[PDB]
Amino acid sequence: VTRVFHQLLDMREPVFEFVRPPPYHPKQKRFPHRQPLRYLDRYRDSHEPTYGIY
Amino acid sequence: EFQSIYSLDKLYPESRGSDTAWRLPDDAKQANDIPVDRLTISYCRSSGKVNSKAEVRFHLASADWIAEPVRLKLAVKHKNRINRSGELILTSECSRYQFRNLADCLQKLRDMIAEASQPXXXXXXXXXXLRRSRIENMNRERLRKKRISSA
Repeated sequence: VTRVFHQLLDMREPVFEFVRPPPYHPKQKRFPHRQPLRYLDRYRDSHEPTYGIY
Repeated sequence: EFQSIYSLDKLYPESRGSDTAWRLPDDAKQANDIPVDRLTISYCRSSGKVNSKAEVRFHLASADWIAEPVRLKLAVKHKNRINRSGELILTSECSRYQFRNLADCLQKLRDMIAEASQPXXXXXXXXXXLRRSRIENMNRERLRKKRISSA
């Protein structure tokens, strides 16, 4: 196929993937009651510390 | 100009003078793996999750710092990430500090160069993901197996 797209059609070759919708999490609540510690990590934005004013 | 019995010249008598700590041993590493000056390094900075894309480009046929066997076998296993301009394209994502992204791309590069340069690699095949592929391959092989001269 790679030989085709370049030689015949003078075009870059498209590559597609498979995306499955991000797992549904209930609204986060201020005092999650009776939840494991790792609850905090479900609403994690990205993994990196952020020292805000520091 | 003060000194203590614990000072750095007394602890380590061999290397004392100020210039000794700052010398550059360029001869100790003479191979200069990945001569960065000849790479095109692009940064896509996106923000929303924060993801800084690291891009890495070089021409495979035109890159001299890799030997010919390395040149040709890195163009085989990796043909999926090769570009029509002859470019080998590396992608990094995870860190939002572009430093680590560069490090990841340079690392993937060193791993492809290492795995290619080592001739003893048997590229071990897993039967778990490819079993269905081997079955479907054999099964289309039984149809291809019809023997008549055509065209």
